[PDB]
This record gives sequence, C-alpha cells and structure tokens, in this order.
Amino acid sequence: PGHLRDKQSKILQVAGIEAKGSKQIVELFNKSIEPRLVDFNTGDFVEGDAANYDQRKAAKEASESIKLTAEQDKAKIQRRANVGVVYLVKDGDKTSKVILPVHGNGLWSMMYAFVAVETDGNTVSGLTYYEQGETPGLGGEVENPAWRAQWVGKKLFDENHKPAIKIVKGGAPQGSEHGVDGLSGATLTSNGVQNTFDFWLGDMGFGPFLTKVRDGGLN
Ligand SMILES: [Br-]
Repeated sequence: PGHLRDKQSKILQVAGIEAKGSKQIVELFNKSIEPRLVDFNTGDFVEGDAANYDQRKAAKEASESIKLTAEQDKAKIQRRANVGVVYLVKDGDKTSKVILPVHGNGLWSMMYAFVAVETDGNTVSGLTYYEQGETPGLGGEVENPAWRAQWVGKKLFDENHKPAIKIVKGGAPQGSEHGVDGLSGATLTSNGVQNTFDFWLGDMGFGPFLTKVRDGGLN
C-alpha cells in the first residue's frame, strides 16, 4: 500500500514527463527528479534526506513546525513545517523547472497540489491536485484536465513581485496573465484554491524561495 507511487506519477505528469506503469514511474522519477529540502523562512536549500522527508509529519511535530497565527493562516492549515521539500526537474545538469507542493483547506477537505514553476520563478507550467476530498462534480473538478490546462502560462507575481494569481468567479478574462477560472457552482472550493496561493506565494510560504529562483538560484 505505497501510494508514494501515485505521488511520483503526479510529479512526473505536472513536470511534462510521460510515464506509464509502476516500473517506468520509478525509473523516470529517479532519472529526472531531484527532491531538495528548503528552509521556508530563508528560501535556502538545506541538507538532509529529501527523498524520505515527511513534510506532513513534520508539520505536526512541536520541534519541526510552527503554529500559524489567525492572520497568517490564510489557507487554514493551522501549522507549517519549518522545512519543505521541492522537486527539481533535471535536463542533464540543468534545472528546467521546480515543482512546489502547496495545500489548503477546501469546503470539505484539505486539498494538496503540485505546481510546476519555470526558472523565472513566476510562470506556471503545470498544476495537478493529488489529494482532495471535495464533492465529485462540484469541488472535485479541481481534477478536471481542462481546468488544470488553464494554469499553463499564468504568472504568480505581478511586476511589483507581489502575489497576483486570482481565481475569478464566473471565469477569467481572455487576456489575463494572472486570472484563472473559478469552478462553476463550487465557489467555496474555489475560494480555498485562492487562499492556498495567497499563503504559499507569500512571506510564510515559498515567497522567499521563489525570490531566490527568480534571481538565478536554480542554475
Ligand atoms: Br507544511
């Protein structure tokens, strides 16, 4: 019952790497993905066994996490681990993108996603939810391939480098660099997706890390 295989498959998917079957999943993951540990506060890489680090476990350990204050806790995740794992996508020795795990509360469930970000630290190349428990046909449509496709090319930050992603009720404008369509008939799940990015792009999330990525830190 190791569903770390589904997690590896989802990381490969959002990275744009086609893999079919459990054997090919592991082989391509080992060839092309480099898990790394990141200190959230500084954005620096840290030493440690990134492949076996359990961020969910750390997030509830007194010595490994912090309680978020009510004002900080935009995504309603209650606590944040000190250290997170990210997944570098490798093309030879070059890093072509970085996959970030994010999570936040929906209407019924804690929703966990991977977001693939280019080496400008701003442009999204892929999004996939890998654990969510919203209602099938309503909030569960965060898994719809057409909704995920809308994220490609969107920018996380504006030119003041402040978080700018918006989940737009009724649908985003055609020209929008920052707007993504909300889920029709499921506004409350949609607000949870919004809150997830509000937290994870800010100062208590991957904000510091994505500043380092922007300034050339992955190559
Ligand atoms: Br966390």
